[PDB]
Amino acid sequence: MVETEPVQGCRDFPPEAMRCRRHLFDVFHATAKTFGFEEYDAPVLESEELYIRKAGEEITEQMFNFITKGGHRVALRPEMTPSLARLLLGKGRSLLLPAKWYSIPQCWRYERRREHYQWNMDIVGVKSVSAEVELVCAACWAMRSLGLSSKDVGIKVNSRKVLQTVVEQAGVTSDKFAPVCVIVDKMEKIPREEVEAQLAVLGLEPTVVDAITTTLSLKSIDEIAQRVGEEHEAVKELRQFFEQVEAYGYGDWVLFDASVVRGLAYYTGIVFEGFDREGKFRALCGGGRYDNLLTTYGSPTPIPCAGFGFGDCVIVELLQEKRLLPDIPHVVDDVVIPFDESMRPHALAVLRRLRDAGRSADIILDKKKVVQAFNYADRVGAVRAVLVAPEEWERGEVQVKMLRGFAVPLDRLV
Amino acid sequence: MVETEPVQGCRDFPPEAMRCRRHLFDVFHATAKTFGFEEYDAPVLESEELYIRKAGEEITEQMFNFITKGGHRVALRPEMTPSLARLLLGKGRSLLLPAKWYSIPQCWRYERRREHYQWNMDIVGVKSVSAEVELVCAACWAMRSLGLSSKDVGIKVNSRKVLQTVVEQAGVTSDKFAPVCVIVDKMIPREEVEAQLAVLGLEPTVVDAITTTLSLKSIDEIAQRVGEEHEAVKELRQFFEQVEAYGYGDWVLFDASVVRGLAYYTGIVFEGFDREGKFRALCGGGRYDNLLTTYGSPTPIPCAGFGFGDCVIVELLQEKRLLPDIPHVVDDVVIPFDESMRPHALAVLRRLRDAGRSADIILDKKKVVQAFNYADRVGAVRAVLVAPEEWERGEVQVKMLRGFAVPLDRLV
Ligand SMILES: N[C@@H](Cc1c[nH]c[nH+]1)C(=O)O
Ligand SMILES: N[C@@H](Cc1c[nH]c[nH+]1)C(=O)O
Ligand SMILES: COc1cccnc1
Ligand SMILES: COc1cccnc1
Repeated sequence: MVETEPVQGCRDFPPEAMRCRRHLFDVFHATAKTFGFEEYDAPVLESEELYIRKAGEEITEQMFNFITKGGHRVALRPEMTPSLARLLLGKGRSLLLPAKWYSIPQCWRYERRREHYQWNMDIVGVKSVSAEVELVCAACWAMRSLGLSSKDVGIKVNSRKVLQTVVEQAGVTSDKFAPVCVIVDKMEKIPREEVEAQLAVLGLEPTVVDAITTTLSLKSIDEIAQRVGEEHEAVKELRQFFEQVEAYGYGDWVLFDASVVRGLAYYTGIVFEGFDREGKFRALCGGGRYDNLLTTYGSPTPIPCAGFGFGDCVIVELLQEKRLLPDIPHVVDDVVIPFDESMRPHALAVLRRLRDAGRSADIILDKKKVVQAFNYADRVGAVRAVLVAPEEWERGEVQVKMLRGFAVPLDRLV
Repeated sequence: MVETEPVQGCRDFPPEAMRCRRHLFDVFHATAKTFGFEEYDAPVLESEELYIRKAGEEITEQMFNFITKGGHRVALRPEMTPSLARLLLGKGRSLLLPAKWYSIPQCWRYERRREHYQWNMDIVGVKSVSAEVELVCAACWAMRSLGLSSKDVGIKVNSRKVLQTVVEQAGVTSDKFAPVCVIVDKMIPREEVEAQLAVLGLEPTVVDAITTTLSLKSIDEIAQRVGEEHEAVKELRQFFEQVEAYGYGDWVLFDASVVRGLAYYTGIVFEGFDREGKFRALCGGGRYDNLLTTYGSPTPIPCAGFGFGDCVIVELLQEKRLLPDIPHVVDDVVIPFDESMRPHALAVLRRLRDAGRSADIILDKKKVVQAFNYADRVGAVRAVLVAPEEWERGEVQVKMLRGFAVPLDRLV
């Protein structure tokens, strides 16, 4: 006997599990379409150089990389955003903006799960917070579509610009900002002593660290306004953002949280993450504005961007807890049953007709008695059994039985 | 500037190319559903041990394998069938049979394209040729659905059992049969193939009989050589009788040269081809009744299926002009008259989406005429201008793309 288990930290999807995954992806696709996003894809295998950002980020640290036989430094993508950027740069001026692109890539890591699917939604070429508004509303829409309400989940929202200023006022070179965010993102995962220590090695004195901590604890936008001024870009932008989400009708889903910075180096403005309101699960989704990324890759002109990722594992756990993932059995409209093998040719012609009309239909493939054929029909969740028997056939008819009997002319089947 | 091109032999799918791929996959999915197959998936990364069949097969020879940091021998799958088998074995007796499973995995190779998508359709637990009938009909259905007819394409059909007997009559141990098929599938010059069979260990007389039967042009001529009640004859006849009865007789034909390159096929094999002789095989498959036994199934489990790649079909469809660009479309584009109307425009956008419509809103600041140009560019069916005067009347202004006032409730 061979190894029946999948490779370590990778999931199989037999039909039952695949139906659950399809249920979820159908929502991702349908939400994208509802919101006017266009699908794209790129190779799971990308060049390693694409993820070397040197900011101590977790997803680049835990990158499932290797070397080809020809010596090229490649990686299974740990995220999609750099791929998106590559594609955008490749198009250059031929790309019409604004663009709204989405995908559902499998993404990888190595250290626990080594593999997940991550819905990515990104808006390209929009300077204003309307992009972040749309993105956050998309994420809410998807969760709404899976049966969740604003009682079950929320989206925490912040801007890194508040922190950008505090760092800049202390005198720390702007090069240190991305590392600072990556470290401060660790506040829940490790103790405050551990994070204070990490910022010390980065090269910031205790007074600068104190100001950082203080602003993360600020509980409202007014309290930000007091600290940095009402004219501060972050204040106007966050206000516009909440005003717009409120107007769209998702005010109950969103709130301000000054502790949210995200772990990625490249976010420059508004950032956000989804969470369950019971405090039981890790983040459901996460994203933000990243206006300089394409400039760092060498775009001759700055290109504003914003987007998010929405994983496939935490959401499912939440949905299972809330009892929103009942098994959906397999279904098919018709099961065609030859009375015996001599009727098979006739049964095949019926099967053809049924399928031609857009119905999903099986035919009993092996030899079996009608009662067993009917049992099989019930097992595959057939709505209807179509028995093709000799007496009825000579009258131009079949015998039909609803699952969930009597003669019917062949033309009236469809 | 960073490298904008993808990794060697891998494809990008920006929206235009992705639409084409979606058009194709929608057919694969819709065909599977029409035929009652159930979707499954498995990891692109599988254990290397799963593909070491030692028969000199091309897809195992060209396998994109590597070693993890922890030293485990893994591979990016070159095909799906072994994964399927693993999954089937894992279920064991809890698997209800017959089962009809399908998937659309990306599969890999290393040597030219390193990567393709391959629709897989497999029927499990059906002894009889009805499985192969259904599978072949599924493949025809898919091509029909893409706009192809039996004038454009066909499916060549054969059984390896004919060749199995010829080999067995010559006295060659049954262990040599799979290698023989893998070599004969290469029909490189005849001199090169004759040579390969010689090293496998068959004498010239045994090689001659093989060659002869591959050149036989009809089932009757098979019947003459091996007898009318040889399993292959009865089975092929049943197969054509059933495909004929289903209504796809014009799509299928017999070809004794078709054996396929995979070690594990035991019975009927088939491959799709364009009737102009311009392209490589469109799809390929067959019965493989012993595979699950070789993996250690305590009971033999009959199987049959095929793979249907995503590259050749597209080339064929492009030649036949059956892949026009499908522009992106959206039902509505909501246009704020100016920024002060944005909150109102957002409420309208909400309502439109609530009713199942696809809708954009103009995100950045722009004049109405430019907003309308953008609406046309994204292929909007309708522009909904949200302007102050109309709003005070409980209305918006609507213009069809492909103007006048409308009450807000009548938009949807
Ligand atoms: N790549 C981010 C999500 C994202 C998409 N776009 C912007 N951010 C992540 O993996 O967390
Ligand atoms: N695995 C085969 C196709 C197939 C699927 N099932 C049976 N045959 C191939 O790659 O050519
Ligand atoms: C970042 O890549 C991941 C994360 C979690 C699971 N699998 C892959
Ligand atoms: C078998 O793997 C393949 C085949 C063709 C193209 N790309 C990968």
